Amino acid sequence: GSHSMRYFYTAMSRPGRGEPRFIAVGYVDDTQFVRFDSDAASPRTEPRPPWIEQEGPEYWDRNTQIFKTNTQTYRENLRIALRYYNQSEAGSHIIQRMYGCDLGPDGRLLRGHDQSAYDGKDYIALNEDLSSWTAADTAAQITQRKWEAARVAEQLRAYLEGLCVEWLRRYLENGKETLQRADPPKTHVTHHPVSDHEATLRCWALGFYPAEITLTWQRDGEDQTQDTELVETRPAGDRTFQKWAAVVVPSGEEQRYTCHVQHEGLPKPLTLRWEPHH
Amino acid sequence: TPYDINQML
Amino acid sequence: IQRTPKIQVYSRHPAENGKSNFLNCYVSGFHPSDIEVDLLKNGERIEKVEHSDLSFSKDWSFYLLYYTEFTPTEKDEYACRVNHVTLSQPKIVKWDRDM
Repeated sequence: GSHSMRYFYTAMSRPGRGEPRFIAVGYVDDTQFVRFDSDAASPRTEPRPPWIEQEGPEYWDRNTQIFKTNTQTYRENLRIALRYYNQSEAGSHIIQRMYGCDLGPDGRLLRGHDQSAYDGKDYIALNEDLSSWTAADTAAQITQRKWEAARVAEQLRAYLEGLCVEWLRRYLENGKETLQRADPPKTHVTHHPVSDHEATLRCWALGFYPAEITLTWQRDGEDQTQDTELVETRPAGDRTFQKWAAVVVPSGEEQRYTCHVQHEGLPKPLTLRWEPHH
Repeated sequence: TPYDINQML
Repeated sequence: IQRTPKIQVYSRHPAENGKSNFLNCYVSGFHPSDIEVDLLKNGERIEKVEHSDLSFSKDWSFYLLYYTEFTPTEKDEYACRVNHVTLSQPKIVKWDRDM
């Protein structure tokens, strides 16, 4: 259905242990496809999915040259960031940047994105209009006016509206078999006693791609939102994901419970129940 | 492919 | 500021004593990025263990996947040991077949 391309930058300072480290990873939905680490012997951008390997040499140089330059820039930004917050040159700090475009289920730009963070807290974010900024504090306002004064938002709108979509669509075509294929989850309910009066029903979802999924337990048709322990969706390692939902039911009442699954890989939402095989 | 704008704080 | 890692020890495929698999340890929701994760086989540490390239979620917290090719058995125990700045001491999570 819908698709997105996202680049994630992380710059970490480590005083007394060398220069700050810069890593850049690129994604198309939940599939990683590029990586760059300034901490690698001979740092260059590397392929992380089958479909990007066909890209020519000039593509890899264009990429590497950008990320090498970004390594130097984010090193300066980490120093600047100390001034802005009156911080010592002894602490370790992190700057993170998230950016990219969303493609509407047709193929035109649905919305652009570009946020920055300082030590895990929002700093500056490009607004949805791709023309203005939202600075989180007085330090970020310094950055805002520097950006406004240099019309950065302009260059970004052009990337998010042009090149970002062009390439995403290009990657989407080349990686058709996987990028444009949804693998529904395999489902089943397990049962583990926990007392003579209560037992745990656990609904599983495995083998699915993309990561987005919804699991719910209903008792007599009522959602058990506040009673369902849900684990965070995790990666299996084969590109697919796993997730489960559990609820502790009273013994003899397991049939009043249903588990509901919704995934873009399923034509209709699934309902399951415990299947005690006789 | 990534962007090429000036990201100086 | 500082967030402690969430930890999940599990296998890529459903566990069959005798059949080869992949032991996974997924650490997420932590900040800062420095983290030390070890896969344990009956207390001692597995040598060849790989991991994903660093990345973070929309709330800025990091996540990484640590995996090792393994082959479950009736007796053998497996666990994941994680150390992060937020931790008073290294947290160990025993692999459970039903989780």
